[PDB]
Formats: sequence, structure tokens, C-alpha cells
Amino acid sequence: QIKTLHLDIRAREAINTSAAGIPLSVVVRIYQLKDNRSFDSADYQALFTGDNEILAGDIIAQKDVWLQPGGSVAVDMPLDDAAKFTGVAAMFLEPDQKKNTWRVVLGRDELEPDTPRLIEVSGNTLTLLP
Amino acid sequence: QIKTLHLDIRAREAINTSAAGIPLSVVVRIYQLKDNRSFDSADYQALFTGDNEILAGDIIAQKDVWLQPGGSVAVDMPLDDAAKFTGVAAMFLEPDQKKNTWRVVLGRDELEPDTPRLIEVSGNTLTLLP
Amino acid sequence: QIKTLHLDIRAREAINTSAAGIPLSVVVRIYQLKDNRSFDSADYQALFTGDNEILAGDIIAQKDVWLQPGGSVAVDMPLDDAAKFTGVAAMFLEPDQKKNTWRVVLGRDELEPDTPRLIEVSGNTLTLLP
Amino acid sequence: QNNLSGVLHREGSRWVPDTINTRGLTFNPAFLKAINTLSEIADVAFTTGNAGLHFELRPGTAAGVMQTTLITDNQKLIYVNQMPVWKRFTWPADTEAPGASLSWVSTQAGTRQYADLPGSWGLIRLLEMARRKAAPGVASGWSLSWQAQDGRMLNYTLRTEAGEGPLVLLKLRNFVLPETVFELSGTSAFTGNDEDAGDTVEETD
Amino acid sequence: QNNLSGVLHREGSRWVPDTINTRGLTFNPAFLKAINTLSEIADVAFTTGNAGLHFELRPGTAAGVMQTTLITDNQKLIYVNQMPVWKRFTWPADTEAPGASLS
Repeated sequence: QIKTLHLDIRAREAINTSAAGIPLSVVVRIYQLKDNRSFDSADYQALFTGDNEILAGDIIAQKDVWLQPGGSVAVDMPLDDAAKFTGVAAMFLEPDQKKNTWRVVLGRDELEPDTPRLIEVSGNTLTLLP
Repeated sequence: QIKTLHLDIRAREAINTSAAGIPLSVVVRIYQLKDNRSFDSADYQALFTGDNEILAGDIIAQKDVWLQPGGSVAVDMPLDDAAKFTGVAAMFLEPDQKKNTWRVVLGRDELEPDTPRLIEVSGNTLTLLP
Repeated sequence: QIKTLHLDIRAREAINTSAAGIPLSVVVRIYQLKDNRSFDSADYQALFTGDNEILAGDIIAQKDVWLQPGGSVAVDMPLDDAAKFTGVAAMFLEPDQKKNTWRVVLGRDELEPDTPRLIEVSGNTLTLLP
Repeated sequence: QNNLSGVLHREGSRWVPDTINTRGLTFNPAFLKAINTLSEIADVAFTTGNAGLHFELRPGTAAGVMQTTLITDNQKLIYVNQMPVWKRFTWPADTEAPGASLSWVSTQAGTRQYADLPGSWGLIRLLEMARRKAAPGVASGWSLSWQAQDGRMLNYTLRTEAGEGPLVLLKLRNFVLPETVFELSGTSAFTGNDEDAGDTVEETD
Repeated sequence: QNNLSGVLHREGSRWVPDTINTRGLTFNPAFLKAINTLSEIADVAFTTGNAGLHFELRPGTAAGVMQTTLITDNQKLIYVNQMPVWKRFTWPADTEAPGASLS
């Protein structure tokens, strides 16, 4: 299947803008899951600050990337074989927990073994690209 | 690549001199890193006394050498394969945190498998040699 | 030959003692000579205060180190190629001009390119070490 | 309570003079202000004898800077532009290495700490330097500027509990217990505005 | 406070003698010094009855010696010529093997 996890994270200038419209940085976390159901059950608060060890136990490993406004950070991760779902979540100033534009789940099939998949951050949303 | 970490640490008589010019000893630590970005982000204080476990978790192993003023200590270390960066940091009385002459990063490529690379300590600075 | 001038200057506690036996500091000067004959002809007075420009013209460059009683100062000098003789002279309270224990001449051959030669100051004399 | 107990009746938190039922004896107004300030310290910070208050603390809002970190009394506040959520800090803690510091991460550099101040009285030392404070938000409504080096500023918005919180401890600077009470000098003087004017200069600058 | 309450008034931290309003009766100066020293002990170490002070600490700067270590009451200070930074000792501690040494 896929041996090495490759991700490329783009970012425009207007990301995580405050009430003054100020371009702010953001912290994005990468999760290697055995279960995706608990990753779809947690809210914004119990995922980044909570002690849901049912979700944390399904997290095999976690790695935090840290991108400037208007830049990019490449992800070269030795992908675990039990990592059925690559959990991508971000911490905006205004995370829309309702419309759920702050997290995406990338399964085993949608990875590429020698090409990074492109995740673009804009405004306060997460966006994939073909 | 490189199997065994070999380092040779020279020292003159005037190292880590106090306000009275007195030749003092010093403690040097060797770090085996998976990441060099956090090794370039920490200051003098949070590296030697801090609990930056993000940096400490990237430290695979640590070993502390301990040299006299005007002497040398040979380093024969079984080099880990994930140790992409050999972190060398020292604890002077006056560590210039600004000009950053108190730490060096030696990558995977600049090691020699059967010859120690030469690190010379003088004054309160760290110096490599070809 | 030798590219970089390296010198290490040790000092005990009893250096340049006055009539009250008080440990005093001292000023040592380093000279890069083209001629050693005029460096052996000048006395204590015309070298440190005189205008012997025949001797000063043979001095390519001069650098003054400044050591505490009971300490050391490392010398990292980019050695000139015409500097055939490294002139070392000191200014004690009681410079014995007769027995000439206040100056030494280090030629081109007795330098080491990556190791400092050791000059030890004690009492009011200058002493080399192998 | 016993040396002049017919003169100053304890009343509320201040000290009221008009209880002598006596004429022909005033006293120095330099005394009566300097005891009112001390009792206002006595009823904000020291409520149980053991000399400890606690005050809610601050989230961060920044402009071109991130990883605003402060440590005091092993009560960390690390902050990387998450959702802003309050904290609660007891000011005299248990045994530790007691002190305080501020450290930020610039866009083009690593961590460099602003200033670390050791000792149990450190939190009131490093908080002196940005008294641009008055804020029209929450009830006790205070903010802090902390203009560090190279133009990067890091904001905070302080919300206290009982009166003024730990900002009232700045009133002790340049404060000496005065001279005489019951002095003949100072017969006619109306200086009942400094207790408003010092906070006027404080809460505007 | 009750055996000679008109003679020695408690004043500040010492004991002032000249409030007897009485003549023909003076006392030994040894007593007046030996109570002043004891009240100076009473207003430095013993503030809350439980008899404990605390005091800031000592870094080192030496000459030809390293690894200066002292222990008191399981509160270590190990020192290998780092940046000198103060620390804090409470002098009577909890249950331990209480003692002190320098190595």
C-alpha cells in the first residue's frame, strides 16, 4: 500500500484572521488513527485540550506542524501500517464547530506513496486539492 | 552511511573565564536529534534547565562529556540511525545567546565513520575545524 | 608552514609583585617581526616607550593581551607570512634588563598550526613550555 | 484601638476623625491619607492573615507574533493563538523557584525571554512596566501592553476579583509612613484630591 | 506583662525601661541586653509560632574546582559552573533524614 506519509500544506496570507483582520499564524496537528468514528465525535475543545483517551488511544502518533501566514511546511512522515486514517485538525481563532470546516479525515486509499497530497488553508477553513 | 559517532574535543587554557579571568572547567552535552528546528529555537535557559519535551522527545539520547581546562576527551558513541543531527551545546559562565556561539549542529553528512571530527573550545565559543 | 598564530598564556597568582608583595596585573605585547636583531638590541625603555621606528618598521603588526593575576587569555592571531619572529615582551614593575628574562623570541619553526604554544608567567619572568 | 481610642473610631475600612467630640485639636492630613492607603491594601490582598490573593488571568491576542509564554510560580500559560480561555493564578504559591518571566517567539527568530525576575515579590516587579491599562470591556476591565523589543507588542486583558486585584500593590512605591500626628502646622489646607488624581494619571497613562 | 507591667512597656521590638515614673530603682544592664537579643531572635526567625524562616540562596564562582554540592533538608544544590541563578531554602523542613553536608 502506502509506506511513507507525504503531505504538502499551502497557506495564503489571510488565514486565522482576528476581529481586526490581522493575519495570524496557526498550529496544525497530524494524527495517525486506528478509528475515525471518535475523530468525528469530538468537538473543537475536547480534541485540542481534552483528555479523551479513547480518542488519544486510537491516535497512534501525533505530530504538530507550524506554518507561517503565506507559506508552507513539507511533511515527511514514516507512515504506520495501522494508521488507517490521517487526522488533520487546526486551531483557528474562530473554529466553526457546526459546519465542521476545521477538520478533514484522509483514509488509507487517498494517500500517494511518493507524492504529497495538497492541503490548502484559507480564511479559517481546511481545503483539499486533487 | 555513518555507523559510529566519533568526536574529538580540544580545549585551550582560557575557556569559560570568569570576571577574574580564572580558567574554569565546563560541561558539554551531546544530543542525538531527529529534528534540528527545535534545537535552533531553544535559548540557553530552556535547553539546559527547561522542560521542553518537544525538544527532549526529539532528543533520542543525550551524553555529557566533561573536559578540563587545557585538555581533551574522546567521544566513542554508537551512532543511532535516526540521529540526523548531532547537537553540541555548552554551558559557559557568559553564554552569548544573541550571536549564538554556544551551540553547533552537525548533520548526518559531516560525520566521519572512522575519524573524529574536531571541536575546539576557546574563550566562550564553540569552533569546528576541517 | 604555519598559517594561524596560536598562543596560550598561563599565569600564577604571584606575578609582577610590588615591594609590598601585592599581586598585580600586567600587560603583554605580541609582535610580528621581520628582523630579530633589533628586537634583541632594544632595552626595556626604548621598546615600550621609545620611537625606534627601525624596530617599529620591522614590527609588521602589534597586539596587546591583558591578563589577570591567576588567569589566562587565548591568542588567535591570523599569522602573517613575513612574520619570521613572534616577539613576546612584558612590562613588569621590576624588569630585569640585564638577565633578560622579560622577553622571548619565537621563530617560524617553533610554532604549531593548530595547537597553541604555552607561555607561563611567574614572578617577573617569562617561561616557555614544551 | 487603645492609644487614641476616643479619636479614630474604626469605620468601614477607612479611619474617620470626627469622633473626638472635641475642639482645638486637628492633626496632620499626611497621616490620614497614609493610613487609608494601608487599610485599602489590608482589605484587598490580605483577607486571611496568611497574605495571599488570587486573580483571574488573561488570554492572548497578538499582531504578527506567536508563542507568547509567561511562567510564574510554576503556573504556566503557553499560548499559540488557540481559542482564548481564562486562567486562575494564586499569587503566593508553595515552595518552588519563585519568580516570573515573559518569553515570545518572533517571526524570524527563536525564543528570547523579555526579562526574568527572581524572588517571591517578582510578579509585582515585572508588571510595573506597561501601565497603559484602562479597558472598556469586562467589569474590572484592565489590559496590559508589555512593549518588548523590536516593535513586537503582546497584549493581555486582566480581569480581577475583589476591588482591584494585584494591581493595588503598585501603590506602595515611594511610600513612607509620615511624621507627626497632632501637629500645630497645617491648619487650613484642602488636599482632598490626590487620592483621585493619582488614579487619574494611572488609569489614563 | 503582669509581674512588672508598670515597669517595662512593650515598645517596638525591644524593651524600654524609662516608663516606671519612679525614682530610686534601677536594674542590672545584663538583663536589659539579654532580653533585647532574645526579642531580636523573636522577630526574625519566629513569625507564625511554628518556628521557620526561609532565605535566598548561593550560587558559586570558584578557582580551580568544580562540582560544588550542598544538601540541606532534601533540597539539593548541584553546581557545575552554569549560569549563576538564585534558589530558595526553607530552613525547618518536613520529615526526612534532616541534616546538612558539603561535598
